[PDB]
Amino acid sequence: EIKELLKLGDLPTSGQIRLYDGRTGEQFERPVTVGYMYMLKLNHLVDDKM
Amino acid sequence: QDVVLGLYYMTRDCVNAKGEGMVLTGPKEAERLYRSGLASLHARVKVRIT
Amino acid sequence: RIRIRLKAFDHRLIDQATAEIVETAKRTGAQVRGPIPLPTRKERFTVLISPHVNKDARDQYEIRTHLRLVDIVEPTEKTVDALMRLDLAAGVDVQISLG
Amino acid sequence: KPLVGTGMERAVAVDSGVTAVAKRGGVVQYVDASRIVIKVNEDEMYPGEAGIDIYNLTKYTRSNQNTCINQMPCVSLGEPVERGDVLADGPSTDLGELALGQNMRVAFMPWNGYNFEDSILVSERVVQEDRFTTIHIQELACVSRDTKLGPEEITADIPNVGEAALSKLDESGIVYIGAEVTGGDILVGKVTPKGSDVKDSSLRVPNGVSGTVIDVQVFTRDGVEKDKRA
Amino acid sequence: REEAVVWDILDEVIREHPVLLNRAPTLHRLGIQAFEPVLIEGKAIQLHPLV
Amino acid sequence: TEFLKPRLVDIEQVSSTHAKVTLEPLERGFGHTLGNALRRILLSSMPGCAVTEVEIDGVLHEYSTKEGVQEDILEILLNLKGLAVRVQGKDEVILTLNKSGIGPVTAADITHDGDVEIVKPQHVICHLTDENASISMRIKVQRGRGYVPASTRIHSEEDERPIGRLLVDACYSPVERIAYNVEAARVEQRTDLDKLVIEMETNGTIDPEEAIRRAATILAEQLEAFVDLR
Amino acid sequence: TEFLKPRLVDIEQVSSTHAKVTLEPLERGFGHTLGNALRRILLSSMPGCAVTEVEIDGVLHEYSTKEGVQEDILEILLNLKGLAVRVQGKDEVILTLNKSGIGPVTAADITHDGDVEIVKPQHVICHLTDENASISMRIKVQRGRGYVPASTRIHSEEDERPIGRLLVDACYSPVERIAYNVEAARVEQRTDLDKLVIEMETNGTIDPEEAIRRAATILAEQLEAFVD
Repeated sequence: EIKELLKLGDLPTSGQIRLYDGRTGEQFERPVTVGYMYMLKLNHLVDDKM
Repeated sequence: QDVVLGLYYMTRDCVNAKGEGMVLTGPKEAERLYRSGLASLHARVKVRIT
Repeated sequence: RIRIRLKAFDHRLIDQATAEIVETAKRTGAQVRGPIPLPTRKERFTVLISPHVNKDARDQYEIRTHLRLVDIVEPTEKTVDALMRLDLAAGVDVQISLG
Repeated sequence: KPLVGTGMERAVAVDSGVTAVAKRGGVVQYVDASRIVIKVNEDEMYPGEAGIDIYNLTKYTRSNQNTCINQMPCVSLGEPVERGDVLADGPSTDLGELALGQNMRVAFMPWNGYNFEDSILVSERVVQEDRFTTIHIQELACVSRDTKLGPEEITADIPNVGEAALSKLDESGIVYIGAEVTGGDILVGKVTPKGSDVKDSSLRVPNGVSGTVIDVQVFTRDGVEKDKRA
Repeated sequence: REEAVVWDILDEVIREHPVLLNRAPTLHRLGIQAFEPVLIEGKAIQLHPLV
Repeated sequence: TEFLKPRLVDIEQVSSTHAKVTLEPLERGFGHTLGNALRRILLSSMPGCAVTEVEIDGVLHEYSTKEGVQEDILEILLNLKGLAVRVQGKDEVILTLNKSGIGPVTAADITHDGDVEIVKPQHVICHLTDENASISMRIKVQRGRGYVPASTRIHSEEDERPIGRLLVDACYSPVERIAYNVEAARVEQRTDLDKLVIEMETNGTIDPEEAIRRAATILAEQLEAFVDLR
Repeated sequence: TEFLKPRLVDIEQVSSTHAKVTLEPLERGFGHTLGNALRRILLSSMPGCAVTEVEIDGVLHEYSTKEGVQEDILEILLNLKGLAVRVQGKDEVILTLNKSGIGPVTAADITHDGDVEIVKPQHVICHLTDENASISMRIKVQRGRGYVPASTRIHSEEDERPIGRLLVDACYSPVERIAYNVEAARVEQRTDLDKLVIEMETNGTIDPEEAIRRAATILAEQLEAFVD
């Protein structure tokens, strides 16, 4: 169902897109995984520890 | 951890790539063939090393 | 044609104003006449500086009112209105007059 | 709004009382700057006590972990709501769901060593959009207890220290509210004479922190007033 | 006040002056090692990965 | 030396914001070099105007709330940070927004001057709900590049400004997304030439041929240090 | 809206064919722009001339063996590829070398015309075991740019050359290695800047700063069209 939903959107089925590099402008070999992860900011902030 | 993955992907081989079985006059033009886009990072090749 | 009479005490300020006005004109419309300097009014005043008496004791002040005649030959739709929203720097009395 | 959730976000965000779940259904009047005003449909409405429900939104205030608990209305003006429906989204909620963190485009790859053991390498588009810029609130107390040698005093006429005391305050003392205060500032001039024998106990801002004075509370010793603000 | 001239003073007191970095559960002697500082715009100690 | 030179041959506007541009003809291998260099420069270093200081009347700090509106004041500052302005003559202007009455406050309600152009007439800012409510904010639009934030602009500002002016972060760059493609050129006698199809996505305020010209001048004046001196 | 121009602070000349152009300070994320642009131009676009084809007697393809030599013809092909020659006037010069006697054959042993010269005469070609061995090769030198290898050369050619002609990789561009870093420099307030360190090693026939200046003016004349 993840693959079938990735086929409803026009995305590649493997979940992996070829990505270029912003520094060199040239392709990363062996396509990498891009997606959306729900990332959280925990309350261990660095200018309360320094 | 990252650096051994970078080495294990770098010094390896595959049975066909760009520049299979060509001959190279040194390691400097090995890196020049990798950067220009004429060979692959793992492509078996006779080099002349000192 | 829109005649524009800039009047101010500070000359630099007046100059600045004039330039701004020209800029405003020139982007919207076309053929701005130009910033023509008219004669400056040097309104002189003498006063006795003593509280009581000493008549040869005097200060002579003046107010230099500068004039800047800017004219606009073709009033378009866009140009004339641009001035309504475009207010100039303080201490510069402008006086636009079409025809 | 987590794109990949489990559907239990709704029950947690309702059942923990951080959102303003509607008590009686109906429409809305939406004054809301201060309170959501809900007109009640007649079936859920009592015969006497004609009655329209006025919900209090708790705006920017201190949590127990110095985070910011804040409620924002998620219904417009003149819009039907049902019993049990949510009206104001609390902290970490989005239309009644449960939004702890945020969803971002993530690549899995080594990138030049900057994510070596467990580190994480972040673009500038994350920090330009303020999409993690959290808001912390600090309560700071100042008291002028009568330890010994008379009582302490709340006056701007701060000593030794010059035209670097009387600044983010009024003529009668205490921080004047709002402002871009940082570290080493003065908030509440609170110093005694005989403690050429004056000192500086004036509660200041701690080292390293900035901020905006959002609120000043004062239920002080019956007298705090100058000639008249009280 | 942190004026504009004390940062050159700071780069002239750092230069050849090692510091002892120490991770909090030090078990053997390789858990206290001395480095030379390189100044960081930031608030986090940048630590070389092999170490 | 049998090299050639490229020109901007066809500049198609797919919309007012998203617009491609060709480059023709490029030499062999130069396509990815010029494309990546123009990408890095066109994403880092373009000049665009943005909102810097917002001045609302009858306000204390940005974390308060106001009479008659939907979005809170932090929401208003975020929706103003997204604004897209295009001034022509000056480099620092002050706009005015005044509006009363029930209904949303678009960006098309700002009482424009002559040399400022607001290119998004459907950008929403507020949702005025009370008919007796009013809002009169005075925005200040500077012009720069990169990203300069509120913390660094807390002491950097020299012109001693009065207190009460909310500071909004400055997102100056009007380029948001850029991609280049190296196709095969259709040259009637050469087969070893290529074209560069740069696909920009702007803020609507920047003109793409002007942006490409400025990025080219930036690259040439940076390389003059290599050309002249050694 | 004014940009930081740098000063070229150092040319640490290690050898006559080595350099390290320390360069500071640039805007944040500009060292990679300049370095990558110069690196790609210096790798695959810089003009120059070297040996492309060679016709040798006694051999019929690249895997035969002539007598009198310790090394084989792959080694003579590789040591020929390592030779750096410069042509001034023309662009297609054929050269011929003949060597007999006990001793190695070096680059100074070749027969040269008025337009060509050798930048390293003590660069070895081969060695000779027999005093009766008479080696002979017809060394053709074209002029192109960058790098083209013998694999795609033999894929691109179609005309039937005579038997005994040998293809070699054409190291047209005179640089051998360019690889940079980007370090971090400091102007007294902003620490976000970055300093370029370009390393370069070439063959003969050029001075590394001359190669850098050539690549820079190649890119500037390439971008000379649509500027202000």
